[PDB]
Amino acid sequence: PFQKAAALVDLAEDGIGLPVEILDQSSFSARYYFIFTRLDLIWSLNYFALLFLNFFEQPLWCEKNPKPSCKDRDYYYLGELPYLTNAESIIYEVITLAILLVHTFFPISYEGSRIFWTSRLNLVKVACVVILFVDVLVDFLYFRIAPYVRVIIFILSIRELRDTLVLLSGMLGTYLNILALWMLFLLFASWIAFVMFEDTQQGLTVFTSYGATLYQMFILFTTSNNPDVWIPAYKSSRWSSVFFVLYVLIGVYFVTNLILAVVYDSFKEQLAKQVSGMDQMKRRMLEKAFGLIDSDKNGEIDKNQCIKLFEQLTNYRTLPKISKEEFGLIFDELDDTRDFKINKDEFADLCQAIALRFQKEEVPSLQIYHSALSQQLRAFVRSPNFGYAISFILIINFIAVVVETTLDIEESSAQKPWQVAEFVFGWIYVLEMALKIYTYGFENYWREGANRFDFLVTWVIVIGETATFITPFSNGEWIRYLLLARMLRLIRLLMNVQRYRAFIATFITLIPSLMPYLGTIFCVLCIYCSIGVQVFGGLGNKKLFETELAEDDYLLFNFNDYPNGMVTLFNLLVMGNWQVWMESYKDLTGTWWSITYFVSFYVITILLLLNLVVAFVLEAFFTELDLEEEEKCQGQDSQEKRNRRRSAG
Amino acid sequence: PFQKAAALVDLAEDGIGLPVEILDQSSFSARYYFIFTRLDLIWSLNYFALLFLNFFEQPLWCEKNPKPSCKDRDYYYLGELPYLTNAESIIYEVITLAILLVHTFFPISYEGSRIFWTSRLNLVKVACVVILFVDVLVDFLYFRIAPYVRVIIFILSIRELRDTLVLLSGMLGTYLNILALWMLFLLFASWIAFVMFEDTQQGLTVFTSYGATLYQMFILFTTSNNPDVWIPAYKSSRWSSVFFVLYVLIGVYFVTNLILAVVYDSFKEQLAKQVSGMDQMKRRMLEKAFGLIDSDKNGEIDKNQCIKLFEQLTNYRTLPKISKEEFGLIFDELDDTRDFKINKDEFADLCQAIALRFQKEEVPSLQIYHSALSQQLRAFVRSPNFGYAISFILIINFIAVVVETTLDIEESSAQKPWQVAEFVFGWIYVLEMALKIYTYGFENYWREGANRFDFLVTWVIVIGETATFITPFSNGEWIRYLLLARMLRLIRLLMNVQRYRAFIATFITLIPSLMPYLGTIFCVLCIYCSIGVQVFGGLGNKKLFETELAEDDYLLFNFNDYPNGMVTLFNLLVMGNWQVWMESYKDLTGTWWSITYFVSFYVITILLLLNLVVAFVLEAFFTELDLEEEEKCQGQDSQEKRNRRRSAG
Ligand SMILES: COc1ccc([C@H]2N[C@H](C(=O)O)Cc3c2[nH]c2ccccc32)cc1CN1CCN(c2ccccc2F)CC1
Ligand SMILES: COc1ccc([C@H]2N[C@H](C(=O)O)Cc3c2[nH]c2ccccc32)cc1CN1CCN(c2ccccc2F)CC1
Ligand SMILES: CCCCCCCCCCCCCCCC(=O)O
Ligand SMILES: CCCCCCCCCCCCCCCC(=O)O
Ligand SMILES: [Ca+2]
Ligand SMILES: [Ca+2]
Ligand SMILES: [Ca+2]
Ligand SMILES: [Ca+2]
Ligand SMILES: [Ca+2]
Ligand SMILES: [Ca+2]
Ligand SMILES: [Ca+2]
Ligand SMILES: [Ca+2]
Ligand SMILES: [Ca+2]
Ligand SMILES: [Ca+2]
Ligand SMILES: [Ca+2]
Ligand SMILES: [Ca+2]
Ligand SMILES: [Ca+2]
Ligand SMILES: [Ca+2]
Repeated sequence: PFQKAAALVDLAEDGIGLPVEILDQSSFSARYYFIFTRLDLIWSLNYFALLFLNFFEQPLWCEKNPKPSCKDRDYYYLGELPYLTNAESIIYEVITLAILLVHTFFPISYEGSRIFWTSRLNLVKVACVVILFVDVLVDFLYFRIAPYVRVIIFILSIRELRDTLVLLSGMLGTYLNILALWMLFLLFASWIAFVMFEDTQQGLTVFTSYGATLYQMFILFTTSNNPDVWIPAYKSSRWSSVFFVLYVLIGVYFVTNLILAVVYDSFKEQLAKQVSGMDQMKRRMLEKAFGLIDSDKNGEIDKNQCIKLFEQLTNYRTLPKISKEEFGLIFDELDDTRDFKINKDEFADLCQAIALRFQKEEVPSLQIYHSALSQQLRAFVRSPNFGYAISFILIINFIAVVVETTLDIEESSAQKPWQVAEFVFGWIYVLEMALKIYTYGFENYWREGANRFDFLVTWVIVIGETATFITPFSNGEWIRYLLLARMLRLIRLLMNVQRYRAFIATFITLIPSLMPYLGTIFCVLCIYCSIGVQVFGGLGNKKLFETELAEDDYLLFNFNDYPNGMVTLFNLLVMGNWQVWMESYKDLTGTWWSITYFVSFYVITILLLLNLVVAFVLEAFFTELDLEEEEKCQGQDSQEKRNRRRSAG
Repeated sequence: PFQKAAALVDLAEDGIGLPVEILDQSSFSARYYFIFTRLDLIWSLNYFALLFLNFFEQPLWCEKNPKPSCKDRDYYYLGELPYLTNAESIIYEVITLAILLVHTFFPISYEGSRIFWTSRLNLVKVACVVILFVDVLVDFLYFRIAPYVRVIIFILSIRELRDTLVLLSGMLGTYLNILALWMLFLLFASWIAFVMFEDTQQGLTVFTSYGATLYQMFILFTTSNNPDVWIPAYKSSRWSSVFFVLYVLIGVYFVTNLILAVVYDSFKEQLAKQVSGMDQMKRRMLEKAFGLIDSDKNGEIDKNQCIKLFEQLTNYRTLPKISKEEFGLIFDELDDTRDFKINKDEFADLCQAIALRFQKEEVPSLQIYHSALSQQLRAFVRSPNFGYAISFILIINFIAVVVETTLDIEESSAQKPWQVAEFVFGWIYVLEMALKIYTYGFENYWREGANRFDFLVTWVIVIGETATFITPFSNGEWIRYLLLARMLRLIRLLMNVQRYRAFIATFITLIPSLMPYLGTIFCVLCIYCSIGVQVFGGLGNKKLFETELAEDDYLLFNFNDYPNGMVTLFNLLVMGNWQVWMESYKDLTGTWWSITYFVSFYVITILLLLNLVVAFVLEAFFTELDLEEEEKCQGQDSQEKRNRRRSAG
């Protein structure tokens, strides 16, 4: 099943779909080289599952500080998740590690042996593998850097995280220098403030002076402690504030902003680099296909040679036109010349143009079946009235749900009937899922993102129903009222309003695209939390806990547990009342060096990654602006002054 | 002193300097129409003083709540500034109002009577004047909206604030709609969270439910109360956090960012509008001058006609070249044609080109004096070695100062000698001021910004010396160690490092340019504070003060006084622990409507003006990037494909 022309057409569709591989030749459908990656996909879904669960091993992982004394699994030094036993832990560690290993050495399948070993990615991946396994054996017989290779093996296990990392690296160098200037602002400012308030009342806050005045000026840099840090000085003199305002201003509006400007520039650049490299890589496939078609090597393809290529592209991928004797006729009209030679570089541009205009990916097959009985249903499902029907069923679902919930707030028993109706609503959706997938096929249905999401939500509902009914309100209310979110697609309605089209459109294109960078910033938290659990086992818990933190101890109710540490790290990441974690923990250890963690976290994530995501969101929104602006034709683009099309048919 | 050609040349220099006036003709230097605005400048400096002091009347203004009972000018309901008496207040109110009035009706001088009255600006300005005066009389005989016209009269008293306001207005419309979408996010989110936690423990925080759950979700939108707001829920269930993270995320990284994106777009647009209009206005002057030169009206200027114009431009404004018989020769070389006709539109482009290249503003005169004795000094001052000498004197000043201060921190009496030396240092600077101004002239010296700043700082030092010595350490230490800032120009040194050139250059171009927008956001605070003093006279002060605020009462140590209210408003503007002011004051009045102030302040300044200043800083930095990039030639720009210069001489 490997037509000669056919190899080429499909490959064109790979260029447009943009799939990535780098194998220079497959000897005679798949052929020897393709079949490996070809069967890698099925393993790729399960692989997905394996890296997610493998990765979640760390939260359910049992803590290291509990293994010694004293009170075992008490609420003292508080925790909240299931934890895990090493007997129950190791079976899973070994399953994840074995399956993982299969996955890591599967590439040699489609790669040269010495090629797989020589590649830096495979050597590093396999290295983390080796560390993981050695530590799993050691663990079996009887634990410090075992999780780190969990998150590190995970970060490069998925490409989209990987290339995001790479994007960071390029802007990292410049980021460091700008950090140097920032640090000179902090040093100098701390100095002048401290010297200003040495013989004054704020000697108590400046008691440690520059070592501490630098600390306080640093937190004031965040504004997290704005009124509180200089309140003794302000009490001493109303004019003292004139400094801090002056200091806060410059710190926040002048410095902290153009920092972001730096990150915006570096990021924008690196993204240009990344998409351009992406373009060379896609063109690699395109030129590959063409080169296959061009047997003679002259660098051009005959009319008779390219006609077939259009035939299998038109039939196989996209709906363009119908070949004819008049085929030849069209060739005569364009130039009234008779060579019929299209270049290697020209053919690619042709195919991309076919992608934007002629392209529109036809269904794959799906049967050994008859079209009649289903055939009724199919045309009726694709009808617009059908979509109207689902719209109205979700509107009627919204009113239904509002009523059920409001009945819970009212507490009347009348909430029960409507709630059962909500379950019936759920069924409609499963039907919609089953019919829709039956009507378009699984591959098309999965092509659109909203349908993938819908599918998965629906299935959360179904498993919720089996569990809920086999298992026997709060048992059901909580589980099913949330999934009202499947009514969320109704928001695309607002795009019809001209004002809100850029906001909702940018938000919807933003929900997936922001995901690589959000995951990037999330792993950072995983590593940081592995660090935290190791370094802060306690909390002097009994005198030092109450002295360290009051209101904050209400906040410092966490960081002795990995989930605890994840949510606490979130609190730091949003930067709300963050310093209480920094100062309190500082005196739980007693050494200022502890604070480095927190100043290491700030710079890496608050001054780098979050600023980055700002740049990403603004850049995406602006792209949207230019797109909608382009749809109403303007900013006319040709090759320099004008294009040499020479008139149409 | 009004040469016919000369009127035109100088006007060209107005185009390049960009001064603004709109008078269509001055009948036969100044002439009838120019002389008015011409003598407006001297009055413009004093006017400056008058709007600043007039404006500062509000802080020194005596409060309205103290006028009734009870305890008069106690520390109870605390205050800290001088306040003012109505006998001492009214003399100044009337002086400011009279001088101001002279200023407001001075334009008819250069304007048509019905023209001045018809202009919207003059009618509004004069209207605020009339309100001010009426209230000053009423005040004399014996107070609510009198200050508002102080800040409003001030905002349009200076152009740069005015056009910034105008810039805001254009983006204001769109800003409102985006605010609508934001408000639907707040409403919907508050709903779903509240329904989620109605039958749960966080019923106490959700006790008032949507009225209050909307409030809490709103503050969580700011992250100002992140850990604290949902701590009871998190205590009830660790999984509760899964909501807030999900909520916080979307609120901060998705929504709050693209809000800024909106402000960035609207602002960038409005700035394009403003600078383009600026360009039409400048070209108005250019075309005016040319039209004057072109007596025949054909629309072009003869060689003999334009030669004179170049002669008085070269002599009067900038150093270009020397006219010759070969003058004619150059004309023959360009085109080997003999018409010598340059168009109205062409002449303008010519003049702008002369600005960038040939232009370089020669000293104005300054004498009835002899050049000999000063003439030594002058060439020596302009020498580069002289600047090196000041550089080294400021370096030696930095070490000197570090030593004095460190002696204060050490507390040794040895701090005294060095400190006296610092005073001698100050004198060097006054010399540098006096010599420099003598060597370049006051107008050139004032042309460069660093020299204006230096001048003023130096003078703070001199008045400090007269006051300090006539008046008799802390008396001197505080007053003179600060002015070490005149050593701050040493930072331009870092621009020599390639990395830091964009940061320091963007920061230095940013210090003045950010000033219009900072002033804009500052007046907002003046109005808001006039509102605050009126609406919050008390603080039930005695039970309600201690109940309302603890730590916060340490923060709610203010807002009963105008200066107090200004610094407190600053604390809100930086958004650090802001909600304590909102909630506490809310129960000092007891009505939720109070909170509107604080939600009115947030949206107007935190979601609009500050986001704006972000846009401004990033945009400025990017402009810098493109400028330095342009200096190393790239991105070659011509009129479309190529320019028709036709070769040089
Ligand atoms: C490296 O050790 C120094 C060099 C200079 C200073 C400043 N102290 C001087 C003083 O006592 O007055 C004035 C001055 C300083 N820095 C300046 C820069 C320019 C001009 C004046 C100064 C402080 C230090 C000590 N610092 C260095 C940084 N430290 C530190 C660094 C990383 C993590 C945690 C930390 F605590 C804390 C202690
Ligand atoms: C105008 O009065 C309303 C309309 C709708 C609601 C929400 N309450 C509903 C409920 O009780 O469950 C659900 C729901 C709401 N809003 C929605 C939007 C879409 C879908 C569901 C909802 C609340 C209110 C009352 N709100 C309106 C706004 N209020 C307010 C406005 C400005 C300043 C100060 C304020 F306190 C506070 C009280
Ligand atoms: C580079 C200049 C920065 C300084 C900014 C000026 C701030 C004004 C300082 C006034 C504080 C007076 C302190 C007196 C304390 C007291 O009276 O006990
Ligand atoms: C649109 C979906 C939003 C919902 C996000 C999911 C958050 C998980 C909710 C779990 C909270 C469980 C509350 C139980 C309280 C208790 O046990 O007393
Ligand atoms: Ca295939
Ligand atoms: Ca283990
Ligand atoms: Ca001391
Ligand atoms: Ca002192
Ligand atoms: Ca060929
Ligand atoms: Ca033709
Ligand atoms: Ca917490
Ligand atoms: Ca003049
Ligand atoms: Ca008054
Ligand atoms: Ca209730
Ligand atoms: Ca319930
Ligand atoms: Ca003429
Ligand atoms: Ca020539
Ligand atoms: Ca305060």
